[PDB]
Amino acid sequence: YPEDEEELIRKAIELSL
Amino acid sequence: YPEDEEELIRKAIELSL
Amino acid sequence: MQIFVQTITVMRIALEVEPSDTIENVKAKIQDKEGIPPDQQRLIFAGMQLEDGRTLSDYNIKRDSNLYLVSSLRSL
Amino acid sequence: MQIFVQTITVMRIALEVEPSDTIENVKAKIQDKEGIPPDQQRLIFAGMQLEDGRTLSDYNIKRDSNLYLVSSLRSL
Repeated sequence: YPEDEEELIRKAIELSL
Repeated sequence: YPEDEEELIRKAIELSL
Repeated sequence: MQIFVQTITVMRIALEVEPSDTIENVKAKIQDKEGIPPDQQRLIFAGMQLEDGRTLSDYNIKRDSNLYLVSSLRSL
Repeated sequence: MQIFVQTITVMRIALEVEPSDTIENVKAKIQDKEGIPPDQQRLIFAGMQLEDGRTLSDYNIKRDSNLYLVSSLRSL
């Protein structure tokens, strides 16, 4: 599910800071 | 996992628009 | 050394519904199919969290509508 | 009437590691414990996606470090 995955990755990158 | 859940909800609300 | 991994998992399901189904009903179908307890389920559509006692028609959820669901599990 | 639900599921795991473990290694431990294929795994820490051939020490991942993981599954 590529477009949701990229969004969630971008969100998880944010959460990791 | 309340703080991650609220973030993901907020992200899923965004994705739903 | 113990580390912790916050796993976020994405899976898309399809559901066979009537416009007259309540949100509560839908969460029960998702439990029946996927094992997610309905009280750990937060169903989302068109920018809102959906309330259990409303129907899919209440939210103009039409066929091939795309909802989101955010849940917490202890184990998969 | 068929609707689609994009389910996002959150579960926190703990992992027993050495600083010398590679990222690839960690993804294998997560597969062994949770059944997520490692090629569907995107491990995230301190604002980066982590590369398979690096070690946890390469990223200063210390004990009680909190990583994220984003995966896609077909079924739970």
